[PDB]
Amino acid sequence: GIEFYGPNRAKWLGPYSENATPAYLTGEFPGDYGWDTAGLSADPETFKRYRELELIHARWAMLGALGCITPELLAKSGTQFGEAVWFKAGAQIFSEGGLDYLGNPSLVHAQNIVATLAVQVILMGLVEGYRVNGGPAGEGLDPLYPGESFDPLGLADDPDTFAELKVKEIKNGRLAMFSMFGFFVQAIVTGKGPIQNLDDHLSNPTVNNAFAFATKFTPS
Amino acid sequence: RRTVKPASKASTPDSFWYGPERPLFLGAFTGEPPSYLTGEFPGDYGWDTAGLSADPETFKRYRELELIHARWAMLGALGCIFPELLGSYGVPFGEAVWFKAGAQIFQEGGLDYLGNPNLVHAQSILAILGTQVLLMGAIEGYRVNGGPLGEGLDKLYPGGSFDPLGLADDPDTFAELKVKEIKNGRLAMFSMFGFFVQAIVTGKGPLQNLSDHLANPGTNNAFAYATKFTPQ
Amino acid sequence: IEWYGPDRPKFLGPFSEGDTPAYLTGEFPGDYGWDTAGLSADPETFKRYRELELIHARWAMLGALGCITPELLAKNGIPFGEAVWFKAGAQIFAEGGLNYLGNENLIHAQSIIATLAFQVVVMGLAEAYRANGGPLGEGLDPLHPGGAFDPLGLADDPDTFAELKVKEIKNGRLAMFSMFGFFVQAIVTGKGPIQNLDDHLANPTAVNAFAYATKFTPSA
Ligand code: CHL
Ligand code: CHL
Ligand code: CLA
Ligand code: CLA
Ligand code: CLA
Ligand SMILES: CC1=C[C@H](O)CC(C)(C)[C@H]1/C=C/C(C)=C/C=C/C(C)=C/C=C/C=C(C)/C=C/C=C(C)/C=C/C1=C(C)C[C@H](O)CC1(C)C
Ligand SMILES: CC1=C[C@H](O)CC(C)(C)[C@H]1/C=C/C(C)=C/C=C/C(C)=C/C=C/C=C(C)/C=C/C=C(C)/C=C/C1=C(C)C[C@H](O)CC1(C)C
Ligand SMILES: CC1=C[C@H](O)CC(C)(C)[C@H]1/C=C/C(C)=C/C=C/C(C)=C/C=C/C=C(C)/C=C/C=C(C)/C=C/C1=C(C)C[C@H](O)CC1(C)C
Ligand SMILES: CC1=C[C@H](O)CC(C)(C)[C@H]1/C=C/C(C)=C/C=C/C(C)=C/C=C/C=C(C)/C=C/C=C(C)/C=C/C1=C(C)C[C@H](O)CC1(C)C
Repeated sequence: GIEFYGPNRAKWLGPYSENATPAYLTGEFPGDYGWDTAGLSADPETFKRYRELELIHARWAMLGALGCITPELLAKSGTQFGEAVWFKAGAQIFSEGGLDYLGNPSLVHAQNIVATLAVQVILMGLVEGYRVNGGPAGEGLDPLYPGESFDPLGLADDPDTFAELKVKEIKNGRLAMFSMFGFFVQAIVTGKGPIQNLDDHLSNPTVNNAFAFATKFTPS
Repeated sequence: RRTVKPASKASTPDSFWYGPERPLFLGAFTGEPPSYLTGEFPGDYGWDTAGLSADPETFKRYRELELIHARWAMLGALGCIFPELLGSYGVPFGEAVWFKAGAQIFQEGGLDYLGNPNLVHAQSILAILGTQVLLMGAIEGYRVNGGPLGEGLDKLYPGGSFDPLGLADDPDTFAELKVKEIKNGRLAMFSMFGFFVQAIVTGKGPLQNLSDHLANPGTNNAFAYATKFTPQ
Repeated sequence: IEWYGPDRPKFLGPFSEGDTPAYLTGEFPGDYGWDTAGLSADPETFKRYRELELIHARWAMLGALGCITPELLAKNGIPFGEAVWFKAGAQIFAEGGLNYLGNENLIHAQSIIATLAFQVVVMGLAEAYRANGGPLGEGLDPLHPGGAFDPLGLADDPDTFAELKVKEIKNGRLAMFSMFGFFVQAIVTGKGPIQNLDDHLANPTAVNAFAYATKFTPSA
């Protein structure tokens, strides 16, 4: 009996959410569980800007979640990675052979981080400005769901499929954002990769959990 | 030499930083700015991608915060650069670098202005703090609510005794100097954020950071301190 | 003294006639006219922020009392394996676990995982009931429900209600300020609040915060 829209949509506190919802959180936008306890989206325009921020953070966090897990899964699958862990995958530029992509010394073989950053900043500024106001791939489209070249497969030509895939997108993205915050905090706390953290939690679940690192940041 | 004719014919041929045809923060990639950033206020490049100032009164309070932070940050940039700059010339400060100059009050001979014992010669920390909080509260409440140097003046650009040389009598020059102020101040705020960050990661003075950079720019950049905050 | 209306006490005292926003009517408790950042221009964001303020206030009052009590009782003579508040959580990893008042047969908690499970389940239950009601209260105020939360009945008169509201929010702002102080000066000092007061009373001009001022300098 699931809706994901309208007044009787799924909400953030489940059955205890009928008086927990602001009047402006109409069941119009994907992922609207009624979670605005802080009232930060009371203005529809601030609400629109926050929805854009949420969706872009969601997509970037999904790409980043896949990019953190994949090298470690492949390194535990056997391929050579000079530094497989994600929070030192950036320090491969300062090694002797530079940042090899999949361990092959003749795939990319990057030696200078400043030129890497220059080409990244150039390309990224170009594409983010095109994302803002359009360009070669869409002069006048939606700021969030442009389509028309970002749908080479054509999944969302029906409004109902469009809506349900919107909800799926934003929810996989909230999941990935939560998991990326976890990556950050537990890399700082543990100092090991996410896959190795799961391996250690499966080794000894009652022992090697986050509480084993609880007295780590005490001033003393 | 010719006499320049009045602005009845020329009300706004110089309004380059205001109005709808104003520079924006992404140039031609900005599209059109939000409906509330219409180009009446200085430094309006249409940057509200978070919508935090969608309400007009919150936008006013944020303009106040931004301009006061900008002035304080300009003073702070000049005050962190000047003592170190003159300490590279032979003026014997206790600690010319800014994030160590506060502890000069714990020296043997106290905090000497320009490293001169016959100058201020402060020996206590909490007399400094008490005097400072007294006078700063007085003048910040004055900035808030009138005072000896102006009562019914503007909140951000009061003038009067704060425009002694009269550089804001011309409204065109005033509208241009406001943009100059806010831009120099945003630059100084960015540069004070840089001061903080590249003091934390480096621990040297900013002018010494520049000396190190121009010693070998390909080596002495911020990526040389990228692995310092690694977990364990 | 009024605490309400246009000529209420304000946060800059005599300096405060021209700074107050037009939306900060003297209607709500603790309204000293302090919105320099304009974060509560919208009445709905203002309501959500008032709820956040009052809940943070009550939680900070309970926490202030919970950090002061065990140390007082600790020098008062009572054994406290770890009396200091910012390591009172690490008692679970001791040999005898977390014993409440030093008695081995009061609580004797050995598992932090089950403690946290307990806590999450009924904190979620209670906070959802706080949001939208439940066994104590349906349709009451989100902030001052009363009924079952006034077994003594202090606030049946509107004037007593208003003055106790102001007293509540001000003791709560005091406790929030003191809790921020607890946090920052535990990180800076590494000792308890009561021991910090003892050291400040032992030597007020030497043992103050400025003695720990050069502690966080980078020096590299
Ligand atoms: C009726 C039971 C029920 C309860 C109690 C909750 C509770 C929650 N849901 Mg919800 N849900 C419930 C039913 C349902 N939810 C959902 C669907 C969702 C979604 C999609 C989401 C939620 C989210 C949330 C959270 C929002 C509030 C928050 O941020 O916590 C704030 C309070 C805490 C985080 C306290 C944590 C407890 C713990 C004691 C903290 C530990 C303390 C540390 C040791 C201190 C830190 C130390 C420092 C110094 C380093 C909250 C945990 C959101 C979420 O995941 O946010 C996290 C969210 O995105 N729910 C559905 C499907 C329709 C439900 C159906 O019944
Ligand atoms: C007329 C004199 C008068 C002055 C100057 C003030 C000033 C203040 N009152 Mg107010 N009051 C005054 C009269 C009255 N007040 C009140 C009732 C209240 C209340 C209930 C409250 C205030 C608060 C405040 C503060 C709000 C502004 C702020 O947040 O500071 C911002 C500026 C600072 C904090 C500067 C601090 C100075 C110091 C130099 C900082 C040290 C620098 C560090 C070394 C740098 C840090 C290093 C880093 C890197 C770690 C401010 C200190 C609020 C408060 O307590 O907030 C804190 C508050 O809740 N007042 C009453 C009763 C009606 C008054 C009657 O006359
Ligand atoms: C769904 C995402 C997700 C997943 C699968 C994991 C999984 C894991 N985390 Mg990570 N973590 C996450 C989110 C996640 N975390 C987030 C959002 C944060 C920030 C608060 C952290 C912060 C964090 C730290 C600091 C540490 C871990 C650690 C761990 C491992 C041990 C489990 C533990 O200590 O729990 C800790 C979990 C949290 C602190 C918060 C996550 C909240 C979960 C998803 C909801 C509760 C689900 C749970 C099964 C039901 C309640 C259990 C009950 C006892 C309360 C395990 C591999 C530890 C590790 O490396 O061990 C090897 C460790 O040191 N995590
Ligand atoms: C306009 C302000 C300004 C200026 C002039 C400088 C200047 C400098 N900084 Mg500082 N910095 C700034 C802002 C500024 N920074 C800000 C806002 C931050 C916080 C993000 C930092 C954080 C920072 C760190 C952590 C470090 C420096 C360092 C340096 C020095 C080496 C340059 C470097 O490593 O770049 C690093 C630059 C950044 C991290 C961000 C600033 C970006 C600039 C201002 C905009 C782009 C302009 C630039 C020329 C183009 C770069 C793109 C290029 C790849 C094509 C140099 C003296 C390093 C140093 O001391 O070396 C000896 C160092 O360790 N800075
Ligand atoms: C009302 C609440 C309260 C109380 C009673 C105390 C009391 C104390 N604090 Mg704590 N503190 C507080 C709030 C409070 N603090 C807050 C809000 C912060 C965060 C900014 C701190 C941060 C802090 C640190 C980092 C340290 C202390 C320390 C201390 C002790 C020495 C005093 C000192 O160095 O002052 C420092 C006070 C502050 C930094 C801010 C508090 C602002 C007060 C309440 C307002 C000014 C009142 C004052 C009497 C009048 C002005 C004095 C004039 C010289 C300017 C003393 C037991 C030191 C300690 O442990 O010594 C044993 C220490 O290292 N405190
Ligand atoms: C809703 C609500 C409600 C109420 O009202 C209020 C409040 C509470 C406020 C709210 C909440 C909010 C929240 C919670 C938020 C969160 C966020 C996040 C987490 C994000 C992330 C986010 C995240 C993200 C982006 C991520 C990203 C990622 C990436 C890029 C990655 C990258 C990378 C990788 C691959 C790895 C390698 O080696 C390198 C690098 C380079 C590193
Ligand atoms: C626009 C926008 C838009 C969208 O919508 C959203 C967003 C993005 C959010 C936004 C952004 C924002 C930003 C970026 C901000 C920033 C800020 C800063 C940086 C500040 C600084 C700021 C800064 C500042 C004040 C500074 C100041 C300074 C000072 C006082 C100084 C002092 C001093 C000195 C002299 C030195 C000595 O020896 C000591 C001391 C004592 C230390
Ligand atoms: C009102 C009035 C009135 C009457 O009528 C007239 C008069 C008297 C004239 C007036 C007054 C005025 C004034 C006082 C002014 C001031 C200004 C300033 C201080 C600025 C700054 C300004 C400032 C600024 C821009 C700043 C900037 C900064 C920067 C770039 C930085 C860079 C850097 C860094 C980061 C670090 C590294 O490693 C190095 C370097 C490379 C060094
Ligand atoms: C008004 C205004 C105005 C303008 O406009 C803007 C601005 C400036 C933004 C604003 C301001 C604001 C502020 C200042 C805020 C603050 C806050 C706080 C401080 C909080 C605390 C807060 C605090 C709190 C909650 C606290 C809590 C506590 C607790 C739970 C406790 C717990 C505990 C204890 C018992 C101890 C043991 O061992 C353990 C534990 C577990 C640890």
